[PDB]
Amino acid sequence: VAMNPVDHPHGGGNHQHIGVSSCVPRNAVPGQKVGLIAARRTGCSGGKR
Amino acid sequence: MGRRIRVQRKGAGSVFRAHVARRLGAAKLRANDFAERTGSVRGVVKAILHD
Amino acid sequence: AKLKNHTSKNQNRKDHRNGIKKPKKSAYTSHKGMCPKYLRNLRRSRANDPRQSLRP
Amino acid sequence: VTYPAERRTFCKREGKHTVHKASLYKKGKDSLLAQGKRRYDRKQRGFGGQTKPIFRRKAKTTKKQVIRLTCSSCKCQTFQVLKRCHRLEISRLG
RNA sequence: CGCGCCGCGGCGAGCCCGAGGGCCCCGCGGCGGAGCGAGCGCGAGACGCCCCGGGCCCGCCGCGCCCCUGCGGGCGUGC
RNA sequence: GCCCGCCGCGGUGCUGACGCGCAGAUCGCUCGUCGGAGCCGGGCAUGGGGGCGAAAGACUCAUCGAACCGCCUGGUAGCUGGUUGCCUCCGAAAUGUCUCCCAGGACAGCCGCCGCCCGCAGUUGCGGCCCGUAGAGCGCUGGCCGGCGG
RNA sequence: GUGGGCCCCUCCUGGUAAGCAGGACGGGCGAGGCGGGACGAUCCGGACGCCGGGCCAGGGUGCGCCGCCGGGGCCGGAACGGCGUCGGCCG
RNA sequence: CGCGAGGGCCGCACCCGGCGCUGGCGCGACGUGAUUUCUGCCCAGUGCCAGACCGUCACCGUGAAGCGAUCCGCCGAAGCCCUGGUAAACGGCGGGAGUAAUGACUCUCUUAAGGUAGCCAAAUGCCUCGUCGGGCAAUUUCCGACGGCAUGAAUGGAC
RNA sequence: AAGACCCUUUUGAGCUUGACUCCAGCCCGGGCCUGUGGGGCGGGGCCGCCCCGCUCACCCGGUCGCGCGGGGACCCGCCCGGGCGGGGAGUUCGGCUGGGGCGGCGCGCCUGCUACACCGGACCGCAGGCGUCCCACGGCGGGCUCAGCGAGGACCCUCCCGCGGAGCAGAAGGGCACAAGCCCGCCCGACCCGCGCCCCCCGUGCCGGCGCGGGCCGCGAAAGCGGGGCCUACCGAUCCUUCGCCGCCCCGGCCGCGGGCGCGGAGGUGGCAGAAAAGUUACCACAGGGAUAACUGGCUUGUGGCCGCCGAGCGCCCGCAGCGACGCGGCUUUUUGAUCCUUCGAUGUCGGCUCUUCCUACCGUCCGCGCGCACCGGCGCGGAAGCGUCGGAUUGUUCACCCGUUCAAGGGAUCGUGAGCUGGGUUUAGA
RNA sequence: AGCGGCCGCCACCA
Ligand SMILES: [K+]
Ligand SMILES: [K+]
Ligand SMILES: [K+]
Ligand SMILES: [K+]
Ligand SMILES: [K+]
Ligand SMILES: [K+]
Ligand SMILES: [K+]
Ligand SMILES: [K+]
Ligand SMILES: [K+]
Ligand SMILES: [K+]
Ligand SMILES: [K+]
Ligand SMILES: [K+]
Ligand SMILES: [K+]
Ligand SMILES: [K+]
Ligand SMILES: [K+]
Ligand SMILES: [K+]
Ligand SMILES: [K+]
Ligand SMILES: [K+]
Ligand SMILES: [K+]
Ligand SMILES: [K+]
Ligand SMILES: [K+]
Ligand SMILES: [K+]
Ligand SMILES: [K+]
Ligand SMILES: [K+]
Ligand SMILES: [K+]
Ligand SMILES: [K+]
Ligand SMILES: [K+]
Ligand SMILES: [K+]
Ligand SMILES: [K+]
Ligand SMILES: [K+]
Ligand SMILES: [K+]
Ligand SMILES: [K+]
Ligand SMILES: [K+]
Ligand SMILES: [K+]
Ligand SMILES: [K+]
Ligand SMILES: [K+]
Ligand SMILES: [K+]
Ligand SMILES: [K+]
Ligand SMILES: [K+]
Ligand SMILES: [K+]
Ligand SMILES: [K+]
Ligand SMILES: [K+]
Ligand SMILES: [K+]
Ligand SMILES: [K+]
Ligand SMILES: [K+]
Ligand SMILES: [K+]
Ligand SMILES: [K+]
Ligand SMILES: [K+]
Ligand SMILES: [K+]
Ligand SMILES: [K+]
Ligand SMILES: [K+]
Ligand SMILES: [K+]
Ligand SMILES: [K+]
Ligand SMILES: [K+]
Ligand SMILES: [K+]
Ligand SMILES: [K+]
Ligand SMILES: [K+]
Ligand SMILES: [K+]
Ligand SMILES: [K+]
Ligand SMILES: [K+]
Ligand SMILES: [K+]
Ligand SMILES: [K+]
Ligand SMILES: [K+]
Ligand SMILES: [K+]
Ligand SMILES: [K+]
Ligand SMILES: [K+]
Ligand SMILES: [K+]
Ligand SMILES: [K+]
Ligand SMILES: [K+]
Ligand SMILES: [K+]
Ligand SMILES: [K+]
Ligand SMILES: [K+]
Ligand SMILES: [K+]
Ligand SMILES: [K+]
Ligand SMILES: [Mg+2]
Ligand SMILES: [Mg+2]
Ligand SMILES: [Mg+2]
Ligand SMILES: [Mg+2]
Ligand SMILES: [Mg+2]
Ligand SMILES: [Mg+2]
Ligand SMILES: [Mg+2]
Ligand SMILES: [Mg+2]
Ligand SMILES: [Mg+2]
Ligand SMILES: [Mg+2]
Ligand SMILES: [Mg+2]
Ligand SMILES: [Mg+2]
Ligand SMILES: [Mg+2]
Ligand SMILES: [Mg+2]
Ligand SMILES: [Mg+2]
Ligand SMILES: [Mg+2]
Ligand SMILES: [Mg+2]
Ligand SMILES: [Mg+2]
Ligand SMILES: [Mg+2]
Ligand SMILES: [Mg+2]
Ligand SMILES: [Mg+2]
Ligand SMILES: [Mg+2]
Ligand SMILES: [Mg+2]
Ligand SMILES: [Mg+2]
Ligand SMILES: [Mg+2]
Ligand SMILES: [Mg+2]
Ligand SMILES: [Mg+2]
Ligand SMILES: [Mg+2]
Repeated sequence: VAMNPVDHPHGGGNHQHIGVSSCVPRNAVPGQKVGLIAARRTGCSGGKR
Repeated sequence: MGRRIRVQRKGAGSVFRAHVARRLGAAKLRANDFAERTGSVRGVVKAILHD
Repeated sequence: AKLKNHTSKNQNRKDHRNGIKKPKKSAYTSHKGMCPKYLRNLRRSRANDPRQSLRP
Repeated sequence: VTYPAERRTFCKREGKHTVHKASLYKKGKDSLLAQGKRRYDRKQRGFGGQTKPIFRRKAKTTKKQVIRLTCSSCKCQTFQVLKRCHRLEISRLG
């Protein structure tokens, strides 16, 4: 997010922000597969095992 | 519509290759052979070193 | 951005400059649009008139 | 909107007025061996995408329905085009 | 280089230094001569200094009537 | 990856000098840092829609929101500039219709030239038909002050 | 070739209006020399080969600056004020 | 957040390569940004994921017809559809009327949920030089308070 | 320095994405590569699936081939098929317009008015309408007369007069009475084949209408009338597709399928004489444009500002000391608009500081008059531009607001003044 | 326009 849009798909904007969801699918192509790749779930919650 | 991103540039190598100078070598078990495969073989620890 | 839309300022003079023409002398007698039954009868009468006919 | 089930009008095959039965005309399905379709398929082979225009900017909310009139005595077909309208039905009396 | 129109030269129901072969000699096409019809195909005389119009003839589309070799021939009517 | 401070490395303010310069980025005073993610030299590696980037679209030999060199290439322009002697005879348009048309065109008009052929008029008078404007008016469609008599 | 026009006189439309914008018959500048309107593309006359003489349109005739005398009177801009001066109408 | 090597992410025209002389205290992809004290509600939308084969959805294959070209049926992988999970994924987090000068109370329309703890005319407040206190002879600046055109919780909140 | 702002050009480029049209890559299925055996399930009367041994193809390890393994007919590779796919590629992103944009749609048609009595005549002029609706709401014949007013009749009926004051689908204008309206009867001219004219107009097309020659019909005793619904609006090329008549061709022949062709309708282009099409640029552009905005100047003066006329009232009385409502007439260019004449191969664009000169619509001082002028102090008018109109707190501020003093008018000069300065504001590139 | 039951999924030269 600190870059320009030419350098990265998170780049640009008048505020630093990603813009879309950062969960990307498993079959995304090289150049697209940034952020969280094929996440079953996200966030920080307790109670796993 | 862009340039190649940082993760795309690391695969070619160049400045992204491992710094292997002054490494002691690859760490491995002893190769299985006749004598170990049928009995036991003896070694002595000569040094303990930082890699 | 905007230009003029319309005038007829010089047009009557342009219309007059070569004179006002008249249509040809034979358009007053064109058969076009007359009754075909009348035109048929005309052709028959002249065709059978020995003083008017042009049959060989 | 309402059209008679049956009508008496001219027939060419016999050359006189007879009784005809009404029905609705509908465009049949496209053949694969018509010459323009053959030309289109051959032009669309290969790389390069769409080779002909695709019409988008659509205005009319109505087509002109046409009535098939089938002659009773001899089975000669005739067609009548109607003015544009939104609903149409033929009467049911044979 | 191609297309249209105009002028002039030669010859004229004809015209023509293709290429080629022996500033001279010989030299095919082609275009013009008949059109119309999608096509099967059929196929022009009757008049006129010139021009314009009228009339009639040929083809395409239609329709009376007669016949021989026949969905073929003849003769007519109409836009 | 402590503090003052020299060389070094950097480059804050004077919005100082200079700004036809000493100089296609320099000079003076002031200023940041100075044992560390510190500074310097040589060799080597990464090549153009590619590299490299503690990220400014920065840097890649005074060239970078895509280097430089030769060719394709005398690239296309309804757009701006220019377009070289004399006399004589004629002489416009800036309008209608259509156009991804509105700084451009095609057809028509207006003009030139070349012709060819054998009554007429941008006028008055006389005769016949047509028009609904100025004025006038409140019958028609609408609007509007009041006074009598039942 | 042209398909950006503009102005005047009369007649209009929108606008508080405009040297504003949009239309109409006729004329002009454009593409019209010369004189006059001090000065101006379009107003008033007159529209053009090179000269000599004459007549004169429009405007004018104290000096600059070509050209005059005689006669009869008087002595940018609104509503609204004036016993300034000269002339009238009604009582 | 992904991955136990027959793997994962990346290079690369092809052959062949980097991480890797590596092995989960590792490697790779992302966001926030020392400490202290905290980090509320929403899975309706978009995104991601796994569990079942309902509908749809290729070629191949196969049946019936046909002189044949071919026409019509059947069959049915992944995907979508369906069933669930997930916000330190992207993001979102309220109106009218009364009621002891206010409004603890109430009735009502309504959302996926209706902004919690905090903070503020703030480098975020239009109105606006907001109102009150401090300071000055005098202050559109400044500080302290009060409460939102359009404050607010790893878009990290407060200190 | 051929404006970098702004606009136009059928001139670009960087970036984005739910623009349009695609490509690598990856996922998935069958087939070939590809052996040698054993089994289960189902269907149709041989076919389709599924499973699991072995090793010999093919593939992976260890070893200096020093006394060894693991997978396996599956994987890979190749052919064809389907899905994901701004990671990447190419291209597009209407027009008119008192600048552009937001808005609107005189962009294809219709009525009345503008429009100045033949025809024609402009505007993002005025008041409006159209993309439909009806086998009857149509054709013909016959009969009838509508809206109503007045007068009558137990708690709809009758007469009389009745120029249309009703009705005729929907805007407006026009038209119509033994009808063009209403009711009844029968019908389908809301048909077929072939021509011409009118409107618009370049005398091209398209919508719409009108006049004919020949078939076949409807109603009517008959003369007649009829190609919809009284008239003026209600709609669509080439190429392609589809359907219907009668035929012709498939070029070495013949036959059957199939294909093509001549005529006519339908599927549609409303941006309506008819491309297949989304954004952003504060990183930037190119050719041009004063044909066109942002700043001076010019015309105008609504708005701002200033000055007159009248005289309902106020002023204890008393219209005019001082005031002055309802109205009416002017001036100025120090406000802001309106417009687009000059300037886009460039006229440095806010304020302050510094310095000079000008105006008078005069605030203090000077000379006169007036008062609801006793004095003091105020107020009103005429002449008058010589001198004076200041120091500070907050704000870039012009402005404003307060404190203080000898108590403190208003303006102009390219909104005076950047090769005089300054650079706080506005006004590129970072955040 | 195509299958299935207002809905899904699929398709597109005047
Ligand atoms: K972003
Ligand atoms: K891009
Ligand atoms: K790229
Ligand atoms: K790239
Ligand atoms: K890329
Ligand atoms: K790169
Ligand atoms: K065809
Ligand atoms: K293609
Ligand atoms: K010759
Ligand atoms: K023919
Ligand atoms: K130093
Ligand atoms: K600096
Ligand atoms: K100095
Ligand atoms: K220096
Ligand atoms: K130190
Ligand atoms: K590299
Ligand atoms: K390199
Ligand atoms: K490049
Ligand atoms: K290059
Ligand atoms: K070169
Ligand atoms: K080359
Ligand atoms: K080039
Ligand atoms: K061009
Ligand atoms: K150009
Ligand atoms: K030039
Ligand atoms: K058009
Ligand atoms: K265009
Ligand atoms: K034009
Ligand atoms: K143009
Ligand atoms: K031309
Ligand atoms: K009246
Ligand atoms: K106005
Ligand atoms: K002239
Ligand atoms: K002239
Ligand atoms: K007088
Ligand atoms: K996050
Ligand atoms: K971190
Ligand atoms: K603590
Ligand atoms: K914290
Ligand atoms: K949700
Ligand atoms: K859910
Ligand atoms: K969800
Ligand atoms: K709160
Ligand atoms: K504060
Ligand atoms: K928020
Ligand atoms: K220029
Ligand atoms: K420019
Ligand atoms: K420019
Ligand atoms: K502009
Ligand atoms: K520009
Ligand atoms: K251009
Ligand atoms: K362009
Ligand atoms: K660019
Ligand atoms: K672009
Ligand atoms: K660029
Ligand atoms: K893509
Ligand atoms: K583009
Ligand atoms: K014409
Ligand atoms: K019409
Ligand atoms: K007829
Ligand atoms: K067509
Ligand atoms: K075409
Ligand atoms: K057809
Ligand atoms: K230029
Ligand atoms: K221009
Ligand atoms: K110009
Ligand atoms: K001009
Ligand atoms: K004025
Ligand atoms: K201008
Ligand atoms: K101007
Ligand atoms: K300029
Ligand atoms: K200047
Ligand atoms: K100049
Ligand atoms: K004075
Ligand atoms: Mg940045
Ligand atoms: Mg991108
Ligand atoms: Mg003429
Ligand atoms: Mg029949
Ligand atoms: Mg230190
Ligand atoms: Mg230090
Ligand atoms: Mg050239
Ligand atoms: Mg060039
Ligand atoms: Mg002449
Ligand atoms: Mg013009
Ligand atoms: Mg078009
Ligand atoms: Mg003008
Ligand atoms: Mg003069
Ligand atoms: Mg003299
Ligand atoms: Mg951060
Ligand atoms: Mg925030
Ligand atoms: Mg330039
Ligand atoms: Mg254009
Ligand atoms: Mg471009
Ligand atoms: Mg435009
Ligand atoms: Mg009619
Ligand atoms: Mg900036
Ligand atoms: Mg101008
Ligand atoms: Mg005024
Ligand atoms: Mg202009
Ligand atoms: Mg200059
Ligand atoms: Mg200057
Ligand atoms: Mg300067």
